Amino acid sequence: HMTVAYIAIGSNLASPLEQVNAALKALGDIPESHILTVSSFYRTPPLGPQDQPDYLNAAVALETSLAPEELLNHTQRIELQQGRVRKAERWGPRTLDLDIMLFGNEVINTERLTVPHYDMKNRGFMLWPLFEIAPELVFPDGEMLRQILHTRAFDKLNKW
Ligand SMILES: Nc1ncnc2c1ncn2[C@@H]1O[C@H](COP(=O)(O)CP(=O)(O)OP(=O)(O)O)[C@@H](O)[C@H]1O
Ligand SMILES: Nc1[nH]c(=S)nc2[nH]cnc12
Ligand SMILES: [Mg+2]
Ligand SMILES: [Mg+2]
Repeated sequence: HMTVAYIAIGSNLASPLEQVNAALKALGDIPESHILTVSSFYRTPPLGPQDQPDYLNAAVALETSLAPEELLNHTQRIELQQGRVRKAERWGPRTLDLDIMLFGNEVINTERLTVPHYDMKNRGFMLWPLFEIAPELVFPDGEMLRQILHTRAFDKLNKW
């Protein structure tokens, strides 16, 4: 049973362009899974402490037959491969962040997983790249991505 998972990518440490390229190769190496498409690379000012570098943000469509937490096990390996240091606070810098934004049309609320990503509808740097690869996207609650964007004051992003 194949599902399309949409994954958000963020990086602002240790050459983000290399970090993201490495993440994309590794994402394709996930078993029972392959990349359908990927957005452009965007350069975004940090949401959080201002004394950190600008981010490279992107979105990826990953077709997969894995269970959601099985996929999470793989995306977390990828973060560690790129030296991600796990921390409690979540707005600081990192080599690589891989978040599952959407997993098919599923709503997931477990100890390890909240899908749709709890804050994605409030982050231009997640929505704009997603819109690039899925302009007709509809969230599980039925809102359209396009309507959200063109309705709220999301400044457009600059490319990397
Ligand atoms: N949709 C999702 N994708 C990835 N991880 C998720 C998730 N929902 C919950 N999590 C959980 O979030 C935990 C911490 O992940 P972190 O990457 O350190 C938070 P972050 O991405 O830096 O900030 P954010 O969640 O505000 O985007 C993971 O161990 C994972 O279990
Ligand atoms: N704090 C932040 N974390 C991640 S993963 N991506 C960002 N883009 C702009 N700010 C960001
Ligand atoms: Mg994140
Ligand atoms: Mg994360």
